[PDB]
Amino acid sequence: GIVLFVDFDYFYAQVEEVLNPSLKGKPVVVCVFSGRFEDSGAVATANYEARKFGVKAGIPIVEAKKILPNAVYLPMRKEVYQQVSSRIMNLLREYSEKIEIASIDEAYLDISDKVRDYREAYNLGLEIKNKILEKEKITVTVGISKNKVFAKIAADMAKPNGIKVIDDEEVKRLIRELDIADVPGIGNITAEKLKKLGINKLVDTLSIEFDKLKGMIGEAKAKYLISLARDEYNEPIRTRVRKSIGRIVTMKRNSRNLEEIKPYLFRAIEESYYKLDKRIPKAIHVVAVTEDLDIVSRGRTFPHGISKETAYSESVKLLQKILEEDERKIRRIGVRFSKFI
DNA sequence: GTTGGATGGTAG
DNA sequence: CTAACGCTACCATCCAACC
Ligand SMILES: Nc1nc2c(ncn2[C@H]2C[C@H](O)[C@@H](COP(=O)(O)OP(=O)(O)OP(=O)(O)O)O2)c(=O)[nH]1
Ligand SMILES: [Ca+2]
Ligand SMILES: [Ca+2]
Ligand SMILES: [Ca+2]
Repeated sequence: GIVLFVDFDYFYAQVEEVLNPSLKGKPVVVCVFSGRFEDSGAVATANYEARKFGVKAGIPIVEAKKILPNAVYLPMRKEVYQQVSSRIMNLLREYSEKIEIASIDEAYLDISDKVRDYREAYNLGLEIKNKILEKEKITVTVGISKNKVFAKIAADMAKPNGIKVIDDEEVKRLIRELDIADVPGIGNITAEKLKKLGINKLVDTLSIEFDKLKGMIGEAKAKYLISLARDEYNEPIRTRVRKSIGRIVTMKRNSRNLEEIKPYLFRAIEESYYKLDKRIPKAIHVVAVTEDLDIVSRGRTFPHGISKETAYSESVKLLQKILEEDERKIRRIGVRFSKFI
């Protein structure tokens, strides 16, 4: 069938531009301030103006402020971005009811029965692009191909404010030419390990004997690269169900003291149980980011769903568990709920 | 020798 | 305080329980 992929352009940043258009065309940086000191924290994202000077997601707000001291630094308003996202995802639903909301900013439509060929798909893509640009002022990039992965790849090639169709014949061309690093699911750690095996594109995966591919990346990514490269890979647009909900916050200073940390842990619990919204988790994990940025987690699965009261007292037992079992001072603390009924 | 649970890594 | 927030899917690993 034919998959159409939407990825909203510089999302949090753009939304801020829609809310304050006197920002458009000059560098905008959306940050998560951590409160540890003046301008501590990270950059959630940045518009392309900012992005031209290396201000991207994940870098400290202070590294960015040295590069672009005069840029606009805006604190992250996820509540707001989520509202816009929700509305756009709802727009998308009126184009195909076979939707998979993949993330806050991306979604896959299976348009197979709304269009006859890729050319009709492209026009639909333009229809969708305008409709969003008209109803939400957000530019997005559309990637259309035979399936999820490739449609995502097309979007990655056209962004920002782009549209790429990757026809059955174009698919084949990329397998041989696309950098494996650009394959969805292939990050730096996997890229590195694949380059260690002479694997640069997809192609060289069909070259390498399966046996030593899983013997570097595990069974899953191995199957994944191959089905992609053999032009099989069908994965259907399945309606997303949220499997875990969590919240994790940053402390004013690293601490090992149970009492200093609790208020942070509870803040997260409260936030999490709120985001849960009618969902009853049977599992809770307290997650701690150490001083050296290792992420550790202690958790517990219950025979039956967890009440907020249970969450509270178990989280503490779990934080105790982390504190006794891990030497390091904790920097960030939070909780995550899974296994909903 | 699967399925579930706890914990950690990877990636987007 | 001294730079590194936030989220969630899926997978890997280990091991204990177990049909
Ligand atoms: N707090 C935080 N938010 C992030 C981070 N990475 C991404 N996000 C949020 C902000 C982004 O606007 C949003 C969508 O992620 P994308 O990967 O699609 O990047 P973005 O849309 O900003 O650029 P776009 O034109 O596709 O490239 O997700 C991160 O490291 N931290
Ligand atoms: Ca995206
Ligand atoms: Ca995006
Ligand atoms: Ca990559």
